[PDB]
Amino acid sequence: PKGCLLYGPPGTGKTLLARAVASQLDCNFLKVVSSSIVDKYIGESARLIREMFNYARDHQPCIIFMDEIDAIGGSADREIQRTLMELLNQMDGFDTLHRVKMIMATNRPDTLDPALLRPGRLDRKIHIDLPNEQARLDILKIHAGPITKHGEIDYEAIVKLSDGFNGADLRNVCTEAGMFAIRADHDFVVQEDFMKAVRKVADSKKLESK
Amino acid sequence: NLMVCNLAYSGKLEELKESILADKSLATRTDQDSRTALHWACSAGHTEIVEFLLQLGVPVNDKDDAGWSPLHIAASAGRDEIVKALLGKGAQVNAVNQNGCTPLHYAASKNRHEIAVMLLEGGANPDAKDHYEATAMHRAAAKGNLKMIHILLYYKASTNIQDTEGNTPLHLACDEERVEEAKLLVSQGASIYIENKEEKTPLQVAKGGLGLILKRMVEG
Amino acid sequence: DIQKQEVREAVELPLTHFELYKQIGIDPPRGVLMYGPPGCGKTMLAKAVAHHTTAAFIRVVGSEFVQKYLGEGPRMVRDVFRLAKENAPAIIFIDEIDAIATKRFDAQTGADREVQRILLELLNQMDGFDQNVNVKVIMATNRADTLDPALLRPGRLDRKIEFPLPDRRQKRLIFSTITSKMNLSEEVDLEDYVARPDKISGADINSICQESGMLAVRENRYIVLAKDFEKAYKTV
Repeated sequence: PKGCLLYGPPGTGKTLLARAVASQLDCNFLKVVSSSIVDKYIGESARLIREMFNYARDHQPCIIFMDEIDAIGGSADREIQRTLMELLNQMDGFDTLHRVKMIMATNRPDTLDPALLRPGRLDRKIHIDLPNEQARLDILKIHAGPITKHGEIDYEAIVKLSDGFNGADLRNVCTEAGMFAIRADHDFVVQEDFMKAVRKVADSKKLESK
Repeated sequence: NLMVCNLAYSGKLEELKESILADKSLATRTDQDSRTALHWACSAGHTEIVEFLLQLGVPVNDKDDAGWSPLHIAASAGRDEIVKALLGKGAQVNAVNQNGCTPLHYAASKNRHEIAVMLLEGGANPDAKDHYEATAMHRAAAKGNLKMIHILLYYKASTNIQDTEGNTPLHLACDEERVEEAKLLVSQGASIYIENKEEKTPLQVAKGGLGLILKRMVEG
Repeated sequence: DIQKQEVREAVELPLTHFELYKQIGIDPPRGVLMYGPPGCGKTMLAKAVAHHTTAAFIRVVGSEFVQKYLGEGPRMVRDVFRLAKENAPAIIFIDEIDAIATKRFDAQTGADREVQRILLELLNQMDGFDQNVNVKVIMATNRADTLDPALLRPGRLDRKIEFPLPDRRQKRLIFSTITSKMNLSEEVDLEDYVARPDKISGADINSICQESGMLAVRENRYIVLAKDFEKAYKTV
């Protein structure tokens, strides 16, 4: 697969996974701006996309991130569609693509150019959805690692009482409860602050989850 | 990009006629270029298709996003029967496109004699001007079509139209070094004393002493 | 058209390939100078000469012998001139003499003076090789200020062809030769797109047509139109 699609319609969570592996090694770095198309000056950004992605072709290993690609999923949109034609004629272009890689991220899978949603170019797609009682438990068990806890351990009320979220909101809320545990400056961390603080702060993230 | 582009471009007769007789939406389908099956059918040179469309009474005043009517475009194609059907319906012979060029400039550009006789016969302006202030004798006399100039002489076409720079058809004939055409236009009333914004008479615009024999054609 | 007409009359008439010139001497000249203030020009002309005359063409850049060995010049006039007079009459495209025709005095960057002393070497060689040789060396430029009176001596550059700014002839016929191969539309019109370049100056009209092909290969439109011609005019 030479392309992936990451749409977390509830909240987010793709940026900490792409940030997990990419922050781990990523083997390289290359970033494409979501607003790299407005082009106040003359509309000659095509040669600079050929230059940038030509440098990506110059590097044998390469991973390219395109975060928030729903902004260009709509002469305002004319040059946007010109950069989209650069995407078409540079992914399906003429180059040895046996080693390059790229990852495209978005927010909502509704305005993602169903003409671009044609398979072949976007080979991979992973929908991050409501709690399946497995992924939230796994991500909770791996986020509970670096944080310290007491002997009393509970997870059913944390997976059950936190809905509509992912590992990103669970990371910010669990680490928020940990910051309440450092606001209690004790030598242990009982999960009472996790139940009440993850409950209330998670409800605040449900209020401001827009 | 739509279906009527490949059916009206790649040569579909019975599939397009069945597409019209089956659903009028395909017959009245417009694309992002603001074009119908008449524009693409005239682009591919479809005779019977535009005879069926004009037979049913397709609106000929349909223009694109710039203002290009099928008479300007199909008259810019230089097709005989297409212009015979368009003028048979009686389209706007003096409509303005994006640049203002009337279909007379397009009938004179392609050296189409019958299209010029049939456009100028239906009431087209023999001396209409575009946004560039130039008429069909600037370009028809500049390209080198002597018979087009003669059939413009049949319709009493003027020879001293001022261009946006100030040039005349004699300036666009001396700049192109059309000897017989400049001698004809001068022998018809082309003033060799008109000056453009360059402050140069047609005697100085021509090369090789051609303004001296044009002046000889003026005094004699 | 007129430029290729004067070059053609000045090249194919002396190169009629008859042995009778050797008896009474080489009367007609062999060097032709050109002009053109578009994008360095002098390329599609030799391309049309390559289409018409299906022969050899020594395609070299104007800055090809600037190697620090300084021997590439004598090796190219020796080997190339000997394969021209020995193998077949060719057209040696020694273009862009403006960068190597500037005066230089200081010995620090005096490499241009050394290669103009090589230009003196072959300048005397071509005088010693005025008889019994089937050679045709063309040499053009695009500047009339950095020239020297040594090159302008009669018998070396006997033609001085000028180039107009609009030059509507090569524009109309270059539109005909670019529309004779590539696709076209019925809406495509050349009236204001060859009249406007007479009012406003520009270059590389063929490359502007290729830019219109770039704006037409977008696959959003099936046939190129005039909006990419005028848009290509205002952009480039």
